[PDB]
Amino acid sequence: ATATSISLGIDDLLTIPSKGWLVQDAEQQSLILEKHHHYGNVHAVEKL
Amino acid sequence: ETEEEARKRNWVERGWAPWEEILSPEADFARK
Repeated sequence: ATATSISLGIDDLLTIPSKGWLVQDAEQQSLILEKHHHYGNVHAVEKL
Repeated sequence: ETEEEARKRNWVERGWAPWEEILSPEADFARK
């Protein structure tokens, strides 16, 4: 465990590549539903 | 009272009136 050695930097915290799309798509549905919630399409419980 | 005089109370006193609502097809589906 010494000769090989290990350490924690900043680029070793490797976020999975697809997070860029999943979070963006999750935001879109939260934007659309919160925009229709002001139109009366859905009620408070459905938004929650 | 029953819904023949209590409904009458809303109209004569509180100005109630069943104005029609123009619901969009997305909002129409929600109510039905």
